[PDB]
Amino acid sequence: GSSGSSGPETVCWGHVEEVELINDGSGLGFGIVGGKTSGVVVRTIVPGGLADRDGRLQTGDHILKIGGTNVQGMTSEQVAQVLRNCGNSVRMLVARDPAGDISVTSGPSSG
Repeated sequence: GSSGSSGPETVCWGHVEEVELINDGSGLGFGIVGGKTSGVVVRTIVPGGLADRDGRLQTGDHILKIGGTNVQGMTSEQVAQVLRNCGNSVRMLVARDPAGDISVTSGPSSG
């Protein structure tokens, strides 16, 4: 680890990509939601903002860590304060296409 000590997290996933967002006064541009009992999720990502423009982070992205923080295990409510403290530049580990994922199917007023 660059600073003090740190180690990478390898978990059964299909697509692991790191997203680095820099608060430009406006904000990250994405909400969080404590879906799973371990980790945080992205409720939504403000359109044409910071995350959107970048085109790196995607909605409902299982957040593994935050700027080197152990969130996986705590409640989002506690993470909300972590993002702020983290500072201007934030680096969270988002992953998608998890082993045995659930396929989404549409059906407006069907059946």
